[PDB]
Amino acid sequence: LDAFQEIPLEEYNGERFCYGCQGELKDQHVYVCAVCQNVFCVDCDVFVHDSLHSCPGCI
Ligand SMILES: [Zn+2]
Ligand SMILES: [Zn+2]
Repeated sequence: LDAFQEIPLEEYNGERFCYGCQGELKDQHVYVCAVCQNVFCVDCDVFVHDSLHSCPGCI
């Protein structure tokens, strides 16, 4: 894993779930933050905006 990609579920062959839900990436894409733990959901890119930080994992 490297810089942010939305990887098709098809290609990825890898870590399945976003760290935030401890739930699954699966709705459409695979997301990564190489910066931080590096796997996301679509819920998860949004996760931060009110409740957290600019990114979730980054702290
Ligand atoms: Zn999630
Ligand atoms: Zn991050």
